[PDB]
This record gives sequence, structure tokens and C-alpha cells, in this order.
Amino acid sequence: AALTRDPQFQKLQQWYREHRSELNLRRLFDANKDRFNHFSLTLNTNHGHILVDYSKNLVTEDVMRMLVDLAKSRGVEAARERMFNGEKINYTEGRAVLHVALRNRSNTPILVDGKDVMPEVNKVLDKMKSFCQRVRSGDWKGYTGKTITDVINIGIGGSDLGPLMVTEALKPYSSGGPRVWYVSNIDGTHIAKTLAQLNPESSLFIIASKTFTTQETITNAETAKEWFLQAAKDPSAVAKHFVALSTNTTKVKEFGIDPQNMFEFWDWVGGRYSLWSAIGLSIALHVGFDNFEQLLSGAHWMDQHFRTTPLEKNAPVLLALLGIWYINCFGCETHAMLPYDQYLHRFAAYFQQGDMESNGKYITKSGTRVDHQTGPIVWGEPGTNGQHAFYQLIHQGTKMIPCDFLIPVQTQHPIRKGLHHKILLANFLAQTEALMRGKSTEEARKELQAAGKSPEDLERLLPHKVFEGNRPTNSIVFTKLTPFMLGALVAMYEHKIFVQGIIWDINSFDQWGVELGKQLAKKIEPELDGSAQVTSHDASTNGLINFIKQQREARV
Amino acid sequence: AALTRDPQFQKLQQWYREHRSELNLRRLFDANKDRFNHFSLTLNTNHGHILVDYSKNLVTEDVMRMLVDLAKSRGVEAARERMFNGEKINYTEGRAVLHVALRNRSNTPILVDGKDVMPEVNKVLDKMKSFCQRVRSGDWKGYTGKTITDVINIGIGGSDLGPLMVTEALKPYSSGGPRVWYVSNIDGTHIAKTLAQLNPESSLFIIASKTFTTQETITNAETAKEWFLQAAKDPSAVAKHFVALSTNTTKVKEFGIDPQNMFEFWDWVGGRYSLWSAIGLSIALHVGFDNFEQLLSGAHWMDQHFRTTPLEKNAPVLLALLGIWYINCFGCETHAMLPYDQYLHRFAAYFQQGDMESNGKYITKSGTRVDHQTGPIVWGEPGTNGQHAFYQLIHQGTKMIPCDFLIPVQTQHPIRKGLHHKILLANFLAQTEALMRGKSTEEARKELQAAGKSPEDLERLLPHKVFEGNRPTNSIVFTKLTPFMLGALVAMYEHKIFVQGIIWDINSFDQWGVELGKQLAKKIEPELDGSAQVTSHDASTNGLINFIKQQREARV
Ligand SMILES: NCCNC(=O)[C@@H](O)[C@H](O)[C@H](O)COP(=O)(O)O
Ligand SMILES: O=C(O)[C@@H](O)[C@H](O)[C@H](O)COP(=O)(O)O
Repeated sequence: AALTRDPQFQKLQQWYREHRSELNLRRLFDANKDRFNHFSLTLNTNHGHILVDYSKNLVTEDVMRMLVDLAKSRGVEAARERMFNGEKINYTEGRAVLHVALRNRSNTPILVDGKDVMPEVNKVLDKMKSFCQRVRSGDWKGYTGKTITDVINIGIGGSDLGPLMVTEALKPYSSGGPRVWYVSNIDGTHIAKTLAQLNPESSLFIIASKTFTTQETITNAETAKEWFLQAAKDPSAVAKHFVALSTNTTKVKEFGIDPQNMFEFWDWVGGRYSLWSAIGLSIALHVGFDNFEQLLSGAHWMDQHFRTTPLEKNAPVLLALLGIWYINCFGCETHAMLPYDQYLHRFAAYFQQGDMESNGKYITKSGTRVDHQTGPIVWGEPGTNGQHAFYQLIHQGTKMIPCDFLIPVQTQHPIRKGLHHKILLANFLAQTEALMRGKSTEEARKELQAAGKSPEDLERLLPHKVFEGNRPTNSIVFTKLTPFMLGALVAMYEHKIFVQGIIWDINSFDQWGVELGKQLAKKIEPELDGSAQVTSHDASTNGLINFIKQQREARV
Repeated sequence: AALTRDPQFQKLQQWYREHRSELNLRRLFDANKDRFNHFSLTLNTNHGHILVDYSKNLVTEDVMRMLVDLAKSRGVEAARERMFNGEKINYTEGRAVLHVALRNRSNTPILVDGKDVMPEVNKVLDKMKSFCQRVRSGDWKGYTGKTITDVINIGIGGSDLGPLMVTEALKPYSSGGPRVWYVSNIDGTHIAKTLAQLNPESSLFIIASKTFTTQETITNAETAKEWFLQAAKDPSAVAKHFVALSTNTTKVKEFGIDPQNMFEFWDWVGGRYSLWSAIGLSIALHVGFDNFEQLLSGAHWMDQHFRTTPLEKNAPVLLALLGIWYINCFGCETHAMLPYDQYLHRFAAYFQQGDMESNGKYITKSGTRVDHQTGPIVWGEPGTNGQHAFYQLIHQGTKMIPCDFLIPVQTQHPIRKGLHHKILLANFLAQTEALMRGKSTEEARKELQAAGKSPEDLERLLPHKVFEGNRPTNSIVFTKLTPFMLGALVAMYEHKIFVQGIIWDINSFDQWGVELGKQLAKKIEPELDGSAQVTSHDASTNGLINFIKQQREARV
């Protein structure tokens, strides 16, 4: 791989191997009095501030210098320009990568195959706006002439997780919008338990699918259509209760959806970057097109910040480089995203798709296998809940986990005169601090003595109450979680992923594993029907199928 | 540490270092025709079957022999007996570990301080049963004489995640039960968005807290009580709408809860093992006490299976030992739990608490630091959704992740004459297979040629569509996800965790980490009030607080 061959990478690996033991957070904070100032970024978006405090990380002045040097050496700025200019950086599929275009509020031209994509981008948005205004008011009526109370998105993966996470995150902005439902799994539970709660007279179905061929989405869409027509009995009513979000015009019309009920997007819109496109119609229906514009505007601000800011002060760039430092030097397999916000319960899950589906690769731009670590395993749950659970392994486990702590300063619900948010903020701060400093053998001994413990019981219990500390955190604090701020935060991580993949020399925009998954369950599918034994596969698969066939009619 | 010193452990490490390259799944399955039979367990509970297919793992006959040898050498059977007999195996806190007692349907005596715990266990269950029957029918009325339509659990961690996961998993058994709500986070969003949907005339609040001191739970409980009394105006009505689940009798009465509205449990009931106790009152209210009995009965079956089965055929034992093999030899930081069931969406999250809060340790039984890896990072999301996302890093990443695939044979919703479940089953099977076999350079070349690709475009795209394979899976197939089967499945993993912690010589039942978290916020809490700058902490913490104080009075 090209990365292991790089001179700045080898310089960074050499420093790490020599000065690893001298990287102590408690020792560094009382050495450099202005460490916070030297290792933090204040971003003013004019719609809220973002503090990216990376001072609780295992870096000095020299380490950040070398990491910035690697970004230049791997050609991050050049690669960035190729993306924003509309060049075909998704080489494996022969596609541009333009999620940035979907939110380009400046309307500055972006050229794909000598043609500006912007007029078509803005046209779909206009169609979205009109549709939303029509549905949300009551202008768009059902087959019985009833106003839409329920919006149902049928889609999986990128055609699901984006709008799900965003509608959950921006829930208090959904006043006077219809309820949103998200059917994704093939599991009949998902579609069945949903339809049992809906009335077909006042329900709108959205068939979110880029290809419009995906088994899960199409099957779920056909079931809903069958469920709807069982009560309506009129094929003409489908044009009132069904809309599609796709690139494939032929497949949409073939399904039975009116060609004027289709909201287009393009192949340079990857699934895990599609919420910004027509895929976000469910978001725009829930919180309104105004808030959806604000969402795109926030992302736009972050795109502009990423493109114009020097690398040493660039937010997604610095976050990405801290990642490289822990993955390719410290050996960290994981990266934890811990939002101190209940609206952001699906945030960690969204970037579990976003990051892992992008940087979960092993083949370079040339075609050679990598001889270094690529993308991490991304996971997390909102605070404070995690403190009472997995934080135990973070504080006292045997594995290093770099964490991203995130929190709005202002809460959507300032109940009890701000008492709940005050505790939430206090906990946010205290936890990052505790991970940094810890509790020594002497500090634990003094605490046990004041409470009341005998020298025989105290000494046995002593090492168990000791916290080694020296665990790295990023503290990302923002003014308020508004549509705009969420847009900026999502886009920040989008480019964080992008920068990492460029350094690793991998394609962050192909998905050959998920492409494989869409073909696999066609070989096994016919072999499940009947009661006859299967031997066409390996010993494991065969045995599994025969067990399934056996247990199929068993009374329990 | 005692583990690294063990002779069987060193024998296993030596085999791994010599015969790592000879462990190829494709090579093994066409060598041993009956590999499935040699590496799988069929368990008949008489309330459904469980197939634990561990044949897709990187083990031979010799490896399983050595792993069983390590279990004996570390004294797993002896330690097991100490737990079930009521001995104080939670040495650090001086407590027994008896979640197994809470579900002991045989009623065989278990002695703690020379006294049988069973009569007190069964007494709380009787009180639970009566209360449930009273509430679910309509016998227990509100302050306005209205029947309870809404049940709200206020608790965090172990006082939350168990009942949440179980009520979500057993949702189709909740017919004629009240709706269940789960408030956990201190974040005022959680409590506020809930109360906005409830009517205080028909709402029952459950204050789930072992200690009854926890800041999150108590604050959330006080807010709900204040919200209730704002509409009721009578302190006597609190005895009609508020109940407590605790060990502390004094704290419950102090809060204002009637002493006859308390459902007791004990200190040998750890939070992450408390769903079985009075903590599961929300479960019993939702699906009924009969189904809650079935849940405990299923766990009981699994406890009995764990206690009586020889180690080489024991389910939690084998699953635990495969974990040790990947963590302490292969170096795997993570373990993925992937249920192919939409009712089990919180299953992976529950064991993220269960496993990580138990085995996230670094100090032995003696007090010495470990010189080996302990518990993994546990994560996952339900199938098939994951296939379109993070499975990319599982199939083509640079990190080894052992996966547990789980699926019921029978579905709660067999819609479209079983079409949805057929696809779900097909996908379950095809994915575990693909991870095992993969796709070679020649297999990928032949597929691209049949579709239609030029020799110049085909060769550039070829290495990117190649799957190395040789990725381990466990396929756990069960007849149906019923209250009983869920109980067995949860208990299976409970003991899996237990066996692992015994081999590592750590205390799987202490939680210094979470106990630290409950004290940390006290120092920062008063320093947040006002607009004055803070300098009492380190540079990072100080800067963070001053940013918060600044953005407090911004308007967006
Ligand atoms: N087995 C321990 C599991 N993990 C925990 O102890 C915490 O999550 C515990 O459940 C919560 O902190 C709740 O505390 P309380 O129940 O009010 O005393
Ligand atoms: O990340 C992805 O690309 C996947 O999650 C896809 O979004 C998913 O396969 C949906 O299918 P499509 O959008 O192609 O209809």
C-alpha cells in the first residue's frame, strides 16, 4: 500500500515508538497551562457555535505537526477539490461523489460530464417543497378525501437510516407535520406491526430506493400496496397514497406509481450520503421544507468550512487525523460516538453505517492489498445511560477506545428551570475529565480510610477501586441542536470519513459487500421450500436449513 | 495474572502460533463431511428447540479439546457451584450472585447467611402477580376512578434496559396490557416528551432503583410526581399512581411512596441481571404474569442446562470458550450480536451492558493487574438492515469480528403466506455462508465476464469485488421467540459472560466505573451556575465550562 511507503507516516510511526510512554494527560495539562487553547477549535456558523475540544487526546505540538504533514503528503487538499469539482473519484463504479452538490445553497456550478447538475438538484427540491406544502396543509387529499395524518417510508440502509435519524433528532420541530414511520427490515414484523396502526384513507407511502430493485424494499412496498388495495379496491387511488424516490424511472412506472409521483436523484448520490437528496422527503414532510432547507444550509456551511480552512485548523481534517493516529499507531479497532442527547439516539447508528460502509475496505486505488489498518468499528449509545453500562470497560477494561462526547448547550426542553440539562452538562464534563485523570493507588487509599475500613479489608479492595486514567476524548459542544446545526454536524463527520479514506488510499464510496448481499439470498431461497433434505451447500448451511425445515410446523 | 500462568492456556497459545495458517474454513468443510454434527448443539427445552451451530468457527477437534481443558484448569465447574450455592463470589462488595434464584421454579433451597432466599423471592412474585391482575383487569383505579392505560418505568441502566428489551421483544404478547414507556436519561427530553403524551388520570409510574439514590432516576421521579400533582392536587393520590422497586425501604417511604406500593429485591440481584426480579414488573404488567412466569421458566431451564451438562456439550460454556479463543489468541477487540428479528432490536444493546459492564475489568481476584485481554466490545443491529451497512467492514474490512447470528424458525407475523420470513431466513443463511467461503479472484472474474465487461475495465474492477472469506460465525436458531425461549436465550448469554470472567480471574459482578460515575458530577454541578469564569479544574474542563456559560445566553 501507498500509505506505509509515505515518508511522513514512517516519521509518525517512529515518534510513537520512541515517545509513547511520555504521552500522559495529567502530566501534559499541568505542563502546558494553555493546552485547551493550543488544542481546540471554535467555529462560528452564525446559526450557533461549535467547540471541538481535542485537548483531552494523546497528542503534543509535534504529533499534530506530523499528522498535518501526512495530510499534505497523501494529497488531501487535491482529493477534496476533485470531489467538490465533480470528478469521478468513485473509480470502481465510474461515478462522481456529490452529496455536497445536493446542499449547495450558493448555487455555484458543479460539472459532471460537462453539464451543471445544480438545475436538476434545485428542480427536485422545488417539487419536494410543493409536495410537502400540499400534504402538510391538507391540499393533497386521500382516496376518501381525507388529509394525510401518517407518512410511511419504505426503504433499507441508506434509503432508511438518514431520514430515520434526522426525524428522530428534529422531533420538536415536527409540530403540524404528519407522524413518520420507518419500515426497513424484510422481517414481516416491521411492515405488519406498522400497517396494524395505520388507516389507509389517511396514509402516504414513500418507496425510497435508488435502484428500485432491492428485495427488502420492493417486497415491503408490494405488501403495503396489497394492504392498501384490500380496503380501497381502486387502482387509481395508488397515485394518491404512493410516491417513489429513485434514479430508475422505468422500474418506478412498472411498479404502478404515477410518473409525476417520482422524486429523482442521481448515481453520484451514495445511499449513506442520500438524506440530503430526495431520500429526505420524509424529513421535509415531518418538520417542513423550511427546516429541511436549514438542514442543507448547515451542511453547506460545513462543506465550505472544510474546503476553505487550512488543514491545521480544519474541523473534519483534525478529527480524521486523530483517528489515523489511534488506528495506525495505537492499534485501536473501535471508535465510540457518545451524544449526550436523547434526540440523537440513532446518531451513533447512522455513522456506524456512514463510517464502516465507507472505510471498511482492504484494496487501494491501484488494486494492491493494504498492509495497514483501515476503518474502525463505530458504535455508541446516548449519555448518560452509557455511564451505568459499557463505560465500565472504557474506564477499567483492557482495550483503548477513543470517544467522541457531543452535547448541545441549549436544550429543547428546559423543564424544572433547566435542572435536567444542568445535570446532563455536569455529567458530560465530569466523565471526560475522569477518563483523562483517573484515580491513583494513593487517592483510592485515602478515600477508603475516611469511610471506615480495616487494614486487612482495605488492601484487598484497593486495586479494584483504582482508575488508570489516560483515556482520550473529543468534546464537541454546540449551541443548540437545530436543523442547521445537525446538518453541520452530520457533514463534519461525512468529511472526517472522506479525509481518512484518502490517507488510506481506499475508495470511501464503493460498497461491494452490500452489493454482494443483494445477490446471495437467491441461491438459498428456492432450497427452503418443501420438507426435502438439502445437501447442495456446505455442512453448516445444509444442517441449518434442515433444522429450519424440521422446526417449521412444530407446535410451541 | 493467573490465566497467563496456566499450563493449558500456554498449550493453546502454542498451537495457535504454529497452526494458524492451517485454519481455513473452506478447506475444513470439504475435509470433514460431518463437521456440522461434530460442531453443533441441539437443545430441546420442551418449549422449543435451540440449535447452536458453531461449525463456521476457526476451530478443529484439537482446539475444542484444549479449550475444554482450560475450562477445567481454571475451575469453571467449581466456580459455577459457588454461584448456584449462594456463596459470596462478588468478593469486592461482599455479596452473593443469585439472579438464578429469582427464576428458580423448582423452589430448591438456596442459602444466603444460613437462610433460604426462596420464600422471599416467591413472596415478591405473588405481590407482583396480584398487582398485575389488579391493574390489567381494571380493579386498580386512578384518582378519578379510571383504569390504567399507561405504565411508565423510571430507571436507568439495569433498572431500565432489561425490561425495555423484553417488552420490545415480547410485544405481540401484550394484548390487553397497558402501553409501556421507559424514561431513563437525565436529559429532560426523555421525561418531557413522555409526559406530553400521557394523561395523569390513567398513568402508573414505576420508580425502578436498587439503591433509590441515583440522581437520574430520583430527579426524573420528582419531575413526574410534580407533573402528576399539578393536575391531581391531592398528595393521597400518589399511592394510586406511583410504585417503587427497591432494596432500600427507608428511601422509598421518604420519597412519598406508600410502603405497600414497594416491590422488594436484594443486593445479590445485580442491575444487569435484575430483569428477572421486581425490576421486571413493567414486563409482567405489559404481557401478563403468566408470560413473565414463562420468561423465568425459560431462564431456569438454561440455568439447569448450564449446571448439569458436561463442559464439552454445554451451551454457554462452548460460546464463552470460542470468545476466549478469539480475544486471547486472535486479538479480537469486538463481538457482534446480530439478531434476525425486529422484536430483538434492543437485544445487542442489552448485552452491550451485560457483557461489557461485567467483563470490562483489569484487576484479578488476588489484586494483581492482568497481562492479557479481558471482555470485548459488544455491539450489533438486527438483520437484514446491517447487510446494507456495517457488514461491508465485516466482509471487506481489516478487522476480525466474530459474529453471533440469531433467528427464530417461526415468525410472530407470517404475512403473505410466510414470504417475508422465507426471505429473512434465506438472508440469515446466505450471509453466514458468504463470510465463511467468500469469493476468489477466479470466481469474481467469471461473474464479471457473464454480465458483460471489457478486458481493460474488468481487470481494474476485479480486486475490489474479491472477498477473502474465512470469517467466523455462530448460528443460533430457535423454534419461536416466545417468553420462555427469550428467557433461555438471555440466561444462555448471562452464563457465557460468567464462564469468561472465571477464566480471566476477574469479578464479573462488580461495577467500579459506574459507581464512580454516580459521584463525579457533584464537583462540577455548582460551578455551572452563574456567568463567572471557572479555573478550579484542568485547562480542558475549564474551557468547556466557559464555552457552555457563554453559549447559555446566545439566541438561535
Ligand atoms: N449489575 C449492575 C448493572 N449496572 C448498574 O448497576 C447500573 O446501571 C444500575 O442499574 C443503575 O445505576 C441504577 O441504579 P439503581 O438501580 O437506582 O441503584
Ligand atoms: O449504503 C447503501 O448503499 C445501502 O444501505 C443502500 O442504501 C440500500 O441497499 C438501499 O438500496 P437502494 O437505495 O439501492 O434501493
